[PDB]
Amino acid sequence: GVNYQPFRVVVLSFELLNGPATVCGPKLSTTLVKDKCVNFNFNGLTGTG
Amino acid sequence: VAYSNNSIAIPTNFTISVTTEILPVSMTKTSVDCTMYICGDSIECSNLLL
Ligand SMILES: *[C@@H]1O[C@H](CO)[C@@H](O[C@@H]2O[C@H](CO)[C@@H](O)[C@H](O)[C@H]2NC(C)=O)[C@H](O)[C@H]1NC(C)=O
Repeated sequence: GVNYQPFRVVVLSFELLNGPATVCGPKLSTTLVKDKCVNFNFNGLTGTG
Repeated sequence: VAYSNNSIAIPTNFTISVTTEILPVSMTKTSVDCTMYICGDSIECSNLLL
């Protein structure tokens, strides 16, 4: 029966913003803009500054 | 004090004294931007604050 059928389980444990990240989602990088008010996405951190 | 029914003390000299009294008149006037303090310039925030 399905209840007794084998199930493969993978558990992913991770921290996101804190610490340097070598693993990232598939977003293309854009040229850095400075001295202007811009929305920024540094390593998954989003803010306007 | 030495007190007597027939005794009085009268000053034969005087002293001029200057003293300083300090009273606060005003306090700093302050204004607060409610959205800037709570939302921190976040576009997503302030929709809830409406
Ligand atoms: C009242 O007090 C003043 C001083 O507080 C006396 O004036 C002094 O007189 C002496 C001489 O006796 C001087 O050496 C001092 O220099 C004086 N002081 C000042 C500030 O001028 C004054 O003589 C006193 N009056 C009485 C009635 O005794």
